[PDB]
Amino acid sequence: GGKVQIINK
Amino acid sequence: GGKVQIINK
Amino acid sequence: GGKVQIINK
Amino acid sequence: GGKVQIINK
Amino acid sequence: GGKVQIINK
Amino acid sequence: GGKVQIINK
Amino acid sequence: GGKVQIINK
Amino acid sequence: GGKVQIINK
Amino acid sequence: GGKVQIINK
Amino acid sequence: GGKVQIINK
Amino acid sequence: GGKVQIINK
Amino acid sequence: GGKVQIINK
Amino acid sequence: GGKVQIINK
Amino acid sequence: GGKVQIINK
Amino acid sequence: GGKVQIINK
Amino acid sequence: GGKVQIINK
Amino acid sequence: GGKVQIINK
Amino acid sequence: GGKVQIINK
Amino acid sequence: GGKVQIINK
Amino acid sequence: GGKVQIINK
Amino acid sequence: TENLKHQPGGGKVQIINK
Amino acid sequence: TENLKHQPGGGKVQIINK
Amino acid sequence: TENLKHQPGGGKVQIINK
Amino acid sequence: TENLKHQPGGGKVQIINK
Amino acid sequence: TENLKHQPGGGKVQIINK
Amino acid sequence: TENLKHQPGGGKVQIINK
Amino acid sequence: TENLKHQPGGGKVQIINK
Amino acid sequence: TENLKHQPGGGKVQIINK
Amino acid sequence: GGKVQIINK
Amino acid sequence: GGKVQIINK
Amino acid sequence: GGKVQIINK
Amino acid sequence: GGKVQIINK
Amino acid sequence: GGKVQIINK
Amino acid sequence: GGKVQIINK
Amino acid sequence: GGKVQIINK
Amino acid sequence: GGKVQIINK
Amino acid sequence: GGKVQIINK
Amino acid sequence: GGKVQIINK
Amino acid sequence: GGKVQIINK
Amino acid sequence: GGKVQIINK
Amino acid sequence: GGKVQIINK
Amino acid sequence: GGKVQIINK
Amino acid sequence: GGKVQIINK
Amino acid sequence: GGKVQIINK
Amino acid sequence: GGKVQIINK
Amino acid sequence: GGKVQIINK
Amino acid sequence: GGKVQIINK
Amino acid sequence: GGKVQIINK
Repeated sequence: GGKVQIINK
Repeated sequence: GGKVQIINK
Repeated sequence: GGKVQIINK
Repeated sequence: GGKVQIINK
Repeated sequence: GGKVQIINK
Repeated sequence: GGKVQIINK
Repeated sequence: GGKVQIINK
Repeated sequence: GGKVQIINK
Repeated sequence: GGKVQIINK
Repeated sequence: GGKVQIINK
Repeated sequence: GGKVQIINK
Repeated sequence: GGKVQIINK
Repeated sequence: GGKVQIINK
Repeated sequence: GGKVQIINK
Repeated sequence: GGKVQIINK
Repeated sequence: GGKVQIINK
Repeated sequence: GGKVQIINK
Repeated sequence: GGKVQIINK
Repeated sequence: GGKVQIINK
Repeated sequence: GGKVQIINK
Repeated sequence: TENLKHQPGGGKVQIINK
Repeated sequence: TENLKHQPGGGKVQIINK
Repeated sequence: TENLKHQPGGGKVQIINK
Repeated sequence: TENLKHQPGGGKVQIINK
Repeated sequence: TENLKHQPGGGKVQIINK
Repeated sequence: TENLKHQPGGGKVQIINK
Repeated sequence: TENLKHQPGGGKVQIINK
Repeated sequence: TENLKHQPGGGKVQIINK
Repeated sequence: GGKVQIINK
Repeated sequence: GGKVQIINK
Repeated sequence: GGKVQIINK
Repeated sequence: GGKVQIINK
Repeated sequence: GGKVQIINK
Repeated sequence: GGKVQIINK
Repeated sequence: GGKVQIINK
Repeated sequence: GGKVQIINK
Repeated sequence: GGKVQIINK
Repeated sequence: GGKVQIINK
Repeated sequence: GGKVQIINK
Repeated sequence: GGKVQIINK
Repeated sequence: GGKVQIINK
Repeated sequence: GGKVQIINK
Repeated sequence: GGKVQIINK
Repeated sequence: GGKVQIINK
Repeated sequence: GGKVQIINK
Repeated sequence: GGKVQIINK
Repeated sequence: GGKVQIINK
Repeated sequence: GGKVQIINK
């Protein structure tokens, strides 16, 4: 069911 | 059911 | 049922 | 039923 | 005053 | 005031 | 005030 | 105020 | 100096 | 100096 | 100086 | 100087 | 002088 | 001089 | 002098 | 002087 | 059948 | 059958 | 059958 | 059957 | 017949953080 | 007949962070 | 016959971060 | 006959970050 | 800080004499 | 910091004498 | 920082004498 | 930082004498 | 059913 | 069913 | 069923 | 079923 | 100066 | 100065 | 100065 | 000065 | 037929 | 037929 | 027919 | 027919 | 005086 | 005086 | 005086 | 005095 | 006519 | 006529 | 007529 | 007429 992973810095 | 992981700094 | 984990600093 | 864990500092 | 609402289920 | 709403299910 | 809404399912 | 909406499923 | 990790919600 | 990890909700 | 990792939601 | 990793949502 | 944050999971 | 935070889980 | 953040998962 | 961020997963 | 997070030195 | 995250030195 | 993330030194 | 991410030194 | 010897003890560690 | 010897102990580590 | 010897212990590490 | 010897231990590492 | 740790054990040994 | 760690063990040995 | 780590073990050995 | 790590083991050896 | 003479010094 | 004489010094 | 004489010095 | 004489010095 | 017979198994 | 017979297995 | 018979297996 | 018989296997 | 070890000094 | 080891000094 | 090892000094 | 090793000093 | 030893078997 | 040793078997 | 040794078998 | 050794078998 | 003198000084 | 002198100084 | 002198200084 | 002198200084 989706795997959304976000890296922002 | 989704696994959303977020890293922001 | 989702596992959402968030790290922000 | 979800496991939401948050670390912010 | 903005209505800051967060829900962690 | 902006309505900041976040939902972590 | 903009309605910032994020949903992490 | 722009309606910033993001959905992570 | 000094690191400052504020997070204005 | 000195690190300051405020979090204004 | 000093690193500043603010995150305005 | 000093690195500044702001993220204005 | 020495400031270090170390997070793992 | 020495300031260090270490979190794991 | 020394500032270092180290994250792994 | 020394500032370093290291992320792996 | 569930989630598990371990840190073993 | 589930998710698992380990950090072994 | 699920997702898994490991960091082994 | 799922996703997996490993870092082995 | 069956010699079994085990050292599955978690690692040994010295830490220094300051 | 069966000699089994095991050292599956997690690693040993010295840390320094400051 | 059956000699089995094992060292599947996770690595050993020295760290320095400052 | 059966001699089995194993070193499938994860690598050893020294780190320096500063 | 003098953090010391020794393991000068006489070694582990499993013998069999049939 | 003097972080020391020795493993001068006499070695592990599994013998068989049939 | 003097981070030291020795493994001068006498070595692992598995013998068989049939 | 003096990060040292030695492995002057006597070596691993598996013998067989039939 | 064999015979073993072990002399060590 | 063999015979073993081991002399070590 | 053999015979072994091992002399080491 | 053989015979072994090992002399090392 | 001295006869020594050390055997370590 | 000294006779030595060290055997390490 | 000295007779030495070291064997390391 | 000295007779030495080192064998390392 | 007997591992016979007999000495005749 | 007997590993015979007999000495006649 | 016997590994015969007999000495006649 | 016997690995015969006999000495006659 | 000196030393001496015999494994005569 | 001196030393001496015999494995005469 | 000196040393001497014999594997005469 | 000197040293000497014989593997006479 | 057996004259066996064994002297181990 | 056996004259066996064995001297192991 | 056996004259065997074995001297191992 | 056996005259065997074996001297191993």
